[PDB]
Amino acid sequence: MNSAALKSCLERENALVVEFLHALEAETEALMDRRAHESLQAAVQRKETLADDLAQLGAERDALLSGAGLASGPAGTDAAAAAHPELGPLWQALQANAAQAREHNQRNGTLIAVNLRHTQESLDALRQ
Amino acid sequence: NAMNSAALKSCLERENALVVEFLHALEAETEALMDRRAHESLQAAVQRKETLADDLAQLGAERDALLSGAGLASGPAGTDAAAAAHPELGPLWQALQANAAQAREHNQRNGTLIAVNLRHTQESLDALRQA
Repeated sequence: MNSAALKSCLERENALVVEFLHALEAETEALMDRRAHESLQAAVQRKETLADDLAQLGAERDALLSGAGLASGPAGTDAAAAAHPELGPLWQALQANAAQAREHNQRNGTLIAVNLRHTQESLDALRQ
Repeated sequence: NAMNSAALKSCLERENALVVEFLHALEAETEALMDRRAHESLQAAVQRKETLADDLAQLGAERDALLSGAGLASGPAGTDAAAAAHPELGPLWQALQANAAQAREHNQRNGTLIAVNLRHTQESLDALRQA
């Protein structure tokens, strides 16, 4: 219980503050970490570009269908596949892939909300 | 008019390849939405701060126990007196106060960033509630 004791105490207190500063640096890093956000943005942007490209190809298919005197959309394409059954497998795969895409897409649209709510609750628990 | 079977095959191939690229983009979207690396890092930082803050506050009792025994005031006042009387503690005490002030400011900044991220999260939720 002297001046060396007081020096020991200060040293250790300072050691904890410095460690706390490094913990703070880590907290700031996590708060500023936008990797997940950029990944999401990049995937959403791909999705938009591809969605536009598919609508264009959808119009192309309908133009060919209409050109041949057939109905547009799935019904017309069903009739094209009956008349040209060599196209059946491709039409069936497109349909199956589109249904999986729609399901997966609707699931991600919900999952965005889940993600936002996970984040909101984790952050709101730090509030006090 | 007659169906151009070749033209239709071509169109259906390109569509199906785009849908497939779209399934890949969807997988990337799910992966991004499931990425909690920042969340986990935050939690660990916060738990670390808590233990350190707790140890620090308790270690204040040792300082006050020493100041009280030497008949000095507690807290910063007594420690100023002690650093004056034992100058070899000056740099250490100055550093500790400066480091601590720095920590308080940084802690406040991080509290603000939490508020910023929470604002952005609510706005993002408000956006889905619309669309």
